[PDB]
Amino acid sequence: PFFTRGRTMLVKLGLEKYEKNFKKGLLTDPTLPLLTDSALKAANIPPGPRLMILDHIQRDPEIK
Ligand SMILES: [Cl-]
Repeated sequence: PFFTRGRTMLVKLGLEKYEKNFKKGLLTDPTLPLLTDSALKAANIPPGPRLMILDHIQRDPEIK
C-alpha cells in the first residue's frame, strides 16, 4: 500500500510519530481526503494531532 503522502503530511506537521498509527489502521494515501475524527481516534491519535491532521486535509490542494 501507499503511505508516502500521509508520511509527507505528518513530517510537515511534526507528527511523524503517528506514521505507525496510520500504517496500523491502514490509513493509506487514498484515505487522506476521507479522514474523520472517528477514524483518527480509532488509530489511537490524540486530540491535538487529530485537529492538525484534519485541518491539513481541509487546506492542502495536493490531497486528492
Ligand atoms: Cl481521545
